[PDB]
Amino acid sequence: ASSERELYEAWVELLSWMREYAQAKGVRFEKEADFPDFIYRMERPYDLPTTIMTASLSDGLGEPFLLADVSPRHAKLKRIGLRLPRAHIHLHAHYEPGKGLVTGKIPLTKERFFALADRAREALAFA
Amino acid sequence: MVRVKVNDRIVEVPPGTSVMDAVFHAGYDVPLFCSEKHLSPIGACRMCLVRIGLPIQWQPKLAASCVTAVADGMVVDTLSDVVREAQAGMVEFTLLNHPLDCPTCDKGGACELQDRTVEYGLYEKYELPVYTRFEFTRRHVDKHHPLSPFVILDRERCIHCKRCVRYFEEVPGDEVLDFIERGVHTFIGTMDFGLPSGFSGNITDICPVGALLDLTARFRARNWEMEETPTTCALCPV
Amino acid sequence: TGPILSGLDPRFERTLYAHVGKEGSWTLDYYLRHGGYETAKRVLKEKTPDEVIEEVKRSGLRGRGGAGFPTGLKWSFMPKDDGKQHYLICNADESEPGSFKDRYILEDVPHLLIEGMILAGYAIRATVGYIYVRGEYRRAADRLEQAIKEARARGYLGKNLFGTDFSFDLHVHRGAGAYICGEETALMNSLEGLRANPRLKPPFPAQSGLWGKPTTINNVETLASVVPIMERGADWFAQMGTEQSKGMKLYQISGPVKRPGVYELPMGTTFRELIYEWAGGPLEPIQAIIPGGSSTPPLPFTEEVLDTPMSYEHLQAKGSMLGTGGVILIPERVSMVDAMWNLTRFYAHESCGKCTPCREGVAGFMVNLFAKIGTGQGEEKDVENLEALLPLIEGRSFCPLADAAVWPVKGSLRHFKDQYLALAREKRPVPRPSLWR
Amino acid sequence: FFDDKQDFLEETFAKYPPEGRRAAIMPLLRRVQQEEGWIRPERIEEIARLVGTTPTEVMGVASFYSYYQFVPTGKYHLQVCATLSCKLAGAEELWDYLTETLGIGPGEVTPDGLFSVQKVECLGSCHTAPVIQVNDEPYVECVTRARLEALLAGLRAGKRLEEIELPGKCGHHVHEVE
Ligand SMILES: Cc1cc2nc3c(=O)[nH]c(=O)nc-3n(C[C@H](O)[C@H](O)[C@H](O)COP(=O)(O)O)c2cc1C
Ligand code: SF4
Ligand code: SF4
Ligand code: SF4
Ligand code: FES
Ligand code: FES
Ligand SMILES: [Ca+2]
Ligand SMILES: [Ca+2]
Repeated sequence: ASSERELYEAWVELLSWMREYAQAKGVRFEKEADFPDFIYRMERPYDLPTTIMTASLSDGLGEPFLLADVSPRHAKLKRIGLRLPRAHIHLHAHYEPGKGLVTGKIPLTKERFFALADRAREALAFA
Repeated sequence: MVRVKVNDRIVEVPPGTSVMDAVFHAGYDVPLFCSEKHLSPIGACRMCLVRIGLPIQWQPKLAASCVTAVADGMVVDTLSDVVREAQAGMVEFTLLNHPLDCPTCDKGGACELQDRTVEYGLYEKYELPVYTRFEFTRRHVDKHHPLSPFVILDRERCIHCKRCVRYFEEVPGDEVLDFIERGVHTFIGTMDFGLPSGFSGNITDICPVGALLDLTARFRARNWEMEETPTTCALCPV
Repeated sequence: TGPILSGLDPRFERTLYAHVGKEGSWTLDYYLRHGGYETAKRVLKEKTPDEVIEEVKRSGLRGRGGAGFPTGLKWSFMPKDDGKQHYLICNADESEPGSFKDRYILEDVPHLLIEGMILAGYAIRATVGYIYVRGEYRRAADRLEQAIKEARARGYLGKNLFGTDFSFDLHVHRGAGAYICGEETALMNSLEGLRANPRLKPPFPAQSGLWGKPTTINNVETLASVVPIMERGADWFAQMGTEQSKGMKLYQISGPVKRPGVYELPMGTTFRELIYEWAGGPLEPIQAIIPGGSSTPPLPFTEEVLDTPMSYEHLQAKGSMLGTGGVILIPERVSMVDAMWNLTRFYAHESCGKCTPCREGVAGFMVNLFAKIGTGQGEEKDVENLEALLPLIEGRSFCPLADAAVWPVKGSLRHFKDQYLALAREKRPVPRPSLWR
Repeated sequence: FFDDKQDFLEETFAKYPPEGRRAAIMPLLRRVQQEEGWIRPERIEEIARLVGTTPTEVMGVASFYSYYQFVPTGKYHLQVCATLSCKLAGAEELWDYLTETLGIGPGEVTPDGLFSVQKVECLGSCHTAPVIQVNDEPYVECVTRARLEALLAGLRAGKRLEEIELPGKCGHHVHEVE
């Protein structure tokens, strides 16, 4: 729908939370990659909130412990995704009108996220 | 020595020979991703498929030419539509989750994935041709993350040949790399951080793609742009 | 009566699950009080190793691991007298959806298993065996260990069995949840301490398995069936079943039926008999039934199907195949797509990641299709592709897992293509009926 | 960690040959789990030296399997079956409810700190569906909506699982539904 537009808007947010947690707890944030459908977009138009598509909260050695990404504008079955590497944990966040950002039925709030990030940082960071 | 007919060419070839090396020796070709000079063949990626007859009686399922041995009086078809159609698909699968970096990717025009993609991929059936069938979200992970000061690893690119990990346990004997989770999620990782062995640099030269790359020469020139000068290293006696 | 055993016959004698569920059935004493290791004894003392093979090759026993390979023949490949250590392995990694027969044989009558492996051990010159049990089978694990200790004590295991110069011990290795560990060649790597990848079979397990030594691998039910075969002649075994499916099979049925669970039955009894006589018939209307394992192509709920003999032949030439004999019924109230949506997402999650065709094919492409088409986000085109992917995979992977993910889909299209085009053509997701009380 | 219980290493290393020490990797990992709720990088570094190989090799091996967790798990880690057979028994509705209620995603752990969740595969007791395995022990079989609130409320009151009264009757290797 135009819920697509709202998803990316939320993905911008999810990123702002990441950058916050990053500088907050003293651990590295890194843009992993930008949307190809932007880089190789030419005269073609683009009205998406960012270029950033894959991001990570990495540790001292650089090894990521949180991985977030949203699906490119031209793709199908769009979802914004969380992945705790090395620990077989994958979260697929969708978007519902009026309710908000959800992982199924449960909302994904700045609180809940920050929680997930910590659990991972504390148990999964190498340095 | 053994009598083996490739397509239309017949060739003598020692007893414990690879059907693959049979084909190449006859002067033919097949998509080659996981096998490697000096490393244990395993039929991993499944590119070097062929068809085999052995009496003519046609084997029911296609074979991994890289791990099937030659036998006396063996026909090896590497041109049948059935075969091309299969390689075509296998290539499609390999490209299915890849990251779209080429112009920016340091693997330049010296990349086994590109070449075979162009070489065998996109099957000609017999209207507007379709370059890509898979319209879903690609696999996104870690990227441009240096394992040591000399090797920079890009997990996203990796195609899961076993070349690097396999090399490590075999040539140097220093297991400092190996796949992590399973399924579509597996990836190359380590827990021995410096990449200890004094022979790590070779994985850069084996890696079919741009995952394992020489960081010492990151982003200098594209691979054709370089002026190659064959010579001898004289740092030590070997 | 007159001729051949094929179901609810009166001359049918329960063997394997005979004591299952009976109070205190695992005690070493409960096994001996019912004619315990007395069969193991006879065989070791009298019959030669080779002779016991021939009695099993003669019996017509086929791998109850779902495989279906002639187990007499299988042992016939083990090296003669070469002096290498030989290993026997029990594939108790029972983890193929809808299949739960091996669980209770471990949980309740382990000594039956032990006696079986003793025979089988002697049969192939294996001085040592391992049992790989899935790490979810807590009870079975606890029970096996116990029984192996009891038996180790009173001298049914180890040093020098029955005064006869053959020795045999068992060790139990718990897995940790990964369907793939059930592929014989994968099992060895998992247990051996490596990542659970299946191996290059050009160099076979029979001449190089566990740590390089000639090993053989049989399923719980197979090794347990060896006990009654050595007891009452191979001829007793053979008086049961079809022309190529000899013996008694532990069939298990699950899903919306009155009383699900395991039912010992003679190979060949009809689906109808199982679904109705023992299980007490469905509680819903049914549309299809997955005959063997999950890895078996579904069949429609027709009369001619219900009246089909559950055998390694009658199911064969009927499109499907008898896996672990673990039937699953599927109600019209749930979409056939929703069902495969699930099964494949299973194989997708359960893939090891060695093959392009499987790692990317099934776990990447395939599963996603179902998602699209099963949220009514699909078009007619999607179906056609899912259709096309199949033959690109089925043929060539490294291990049969991919085959297992494509068959039941392939099969589902063959009998329900319309059900797929429906949710597509009408942009309707799969139905979500209320299914639990 | 294993410096403590030397009698355990001794015994398990014994189950396998002198050359295949690697075999012990699985059972060692196993213990660290049932003891600490999850496996720490340190444990792997240890198990590595212990079993005679590299930390990398042991990592690869451990991250392969589903049971081992690598982030902290609650006291009671509910693993829910999701495979077909349990689906037709309501397995999804249960997972929706169990999650919706506890408010936890798979990665997370309940605020009170005693409940983690995780979907698993067919646990080989389809006839008694839907099925939940709790920690490393016996299946809480036939989780009806009612039965579930009972298994929940029971653990929530500290009651050791192996003796919680579960409303209703549920069979062994054959099961009657009414
Ligand atoms: C991919 C794959 C998965 C398997 N999973 C299981 C399993 O979970 N349980 C089982 O008993 N056998 C499983 N098997 C069957 C093994 O190959 C089997 O145990 C072996 O062939 C049995 O020997 P038998 O049939 O003579 O008893 C699986 C086989 C394959 C190829
Ligand atoms: S590894 Fe090769 S195909 Fe992939 S982006 Fe790099 S240059 Fe292109
Ligand atoms: S990093 Fe390269 S050499 Fe290693 S598995 Fe990936 S593609 Fe193969
Ligand atoms: S078919 Fe799948 S599970 Fe089997 S070896 Fe290949 S990738 Fe692994
Ligand atoms: S090269 Fe033979 S399959 Fe990879
Ligand atoms: S499907 Fe849940 S136990 Fe088999
Ligand atoms: Ca990094
Ligand atoms: Ca001691």
